[PDB]
Amino acid sequence: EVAALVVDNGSGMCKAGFAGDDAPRAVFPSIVGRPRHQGVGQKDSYVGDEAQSKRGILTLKYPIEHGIVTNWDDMEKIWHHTFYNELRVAPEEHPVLLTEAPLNPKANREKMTQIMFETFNTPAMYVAIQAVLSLYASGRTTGVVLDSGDGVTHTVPIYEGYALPHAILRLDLAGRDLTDYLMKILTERGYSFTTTAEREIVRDIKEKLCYVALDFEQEMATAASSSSLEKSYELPDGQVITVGNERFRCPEAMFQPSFLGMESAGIHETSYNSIMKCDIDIRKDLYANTVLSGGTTMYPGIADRMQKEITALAPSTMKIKIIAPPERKYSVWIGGSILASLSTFQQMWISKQEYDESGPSIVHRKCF
Amino acid sequence: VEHPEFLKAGKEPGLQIWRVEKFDLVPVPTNLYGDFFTGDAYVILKTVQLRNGNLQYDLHYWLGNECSQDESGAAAIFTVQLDDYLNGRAVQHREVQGFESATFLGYFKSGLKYKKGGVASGFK
Ligand SMILES: Nc1ncnc2c1ncn2[C@@H]1O[C@H](COP(=O)(O)OP(=O)(O)OP(=O)(O)O)[C@@H](O)[C@H]1O
Ligand SMILES: [Ca+2]
Ligand SMILES: [Mg+2]
Repeated sequence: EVAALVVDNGSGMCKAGFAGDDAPRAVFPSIVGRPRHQGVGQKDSYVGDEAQSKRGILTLKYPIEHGIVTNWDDMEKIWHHTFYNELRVAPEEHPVLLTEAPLNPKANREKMTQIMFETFNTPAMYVAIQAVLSLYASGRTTGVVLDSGDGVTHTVPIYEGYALPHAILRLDLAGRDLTDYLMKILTERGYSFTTTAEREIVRDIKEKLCYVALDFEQEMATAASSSSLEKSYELPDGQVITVGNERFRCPEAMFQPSFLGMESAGIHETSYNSIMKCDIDIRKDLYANTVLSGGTTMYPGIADRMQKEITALAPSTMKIKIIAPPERKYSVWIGGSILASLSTFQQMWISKQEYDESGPSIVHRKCF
Repeated sequence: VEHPEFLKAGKEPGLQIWRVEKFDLVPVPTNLYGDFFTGDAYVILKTVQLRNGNLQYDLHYWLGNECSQDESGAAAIFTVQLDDYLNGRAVQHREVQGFESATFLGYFKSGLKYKKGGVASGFK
């Protein structure tokens, strides 16, 4: 009958679509662009791809930082655009499932709820934790999800369907940081990538040529002795550059945050640390179900490296299993699509009547 | 949850098996218990009577080697929902084809069987 919408608001990319579809229909930058100056660039503002393209006359703003909404005026713009321009629906006709970052502030959960009902007049809505949706998408109720996107990286242990908040940890290093780092080390070869179009080239190099070394220091030596690891990348004009040990040095930063000057533990240690904060009786299950999600976990070789690193930290008895689905850039969204599609989800939604009865605080009792 | 099948779940000692069919929990005919389609996902509830009077619960979601993402995802979620419905008294078990626990295999006195096929995914 009635079709639910699923929206995953990332710090970098928004994924939106219809519950029941196996993939989001709209994937676009989480940006709002407003007139750069105040003179004569037609509308009042732009969102997504159009904003990024018209950046020459706009000043771009990112409403979501570290997965948390920091500008509600701009977030509304993004949601308005999602409904009317990207999905082409009348929001008042569809239940809406929205995702949130682990440990999303209580006040933000209420605000998201208020906006949906009061601004967009949704007949029903729900807020789900991103990590949990990714676990469900992998067909599990227990595991530790390592979600790394554009904002920050989170390790979220989940037991029998529910996250364990006390054990959620984080590494404040993610996709943008790695693009920035690649931009930098590439200059050490004699390349300058400072403009937006240039940062886009770097991001593409990161996404297409980078990989995680099983043994870094050995990968480094391999490179210092041979041109075996070197690739060549053809720039948009025709200019060709050669990418060398930057291919594995860039993602290495995830394991060695000191590369970016951080004194934080790498993702393997953060995962192990989260598991160790959980009841000893469920740790075996967590070690055997470490699930990777998010665009920044897409580097080839990352699962083999995570298996090797976590195996070195955990007792030799523990069976270590890293689950890295090919579709993990959309795992959160897919999980949402499945959840909102279930016949048993009807009573889970916060309805218009419920919102009208308790107000935004209803979210703390319906979505936990 | 007001699902008819949830109302039937865990009322008395025994074994109950449902199959995920296009985002819904559909009961499996008792005559077919133990015959698992490898292209499907199932939810199994084993209710054991306790001396105190209340029932013991073990929920197993079985995943066929060829079941689609929506089927295995739904099976996992229905399992959490049934546990919740049963006041969190169920121990949940993920059972993958070819790697099922001894406890689970033991539910089928005759020995469980795998058969290729099943229902199509509920996506797109
Ligand atoms: N193949 C790839 N290899 C490496 N990085 C990739 C790849 N594909 C996408 N990315 C990176 O993933 C990031 C975007 O990921 P994602 O969509 O998961 O984040 P987000 O939802 O917007 O962020 P967050 O969850 O922090 O809010 C960008 O930094 C992008 O460059
Ligand atoms: Ca099937
Ligand atoms: Mg994300």
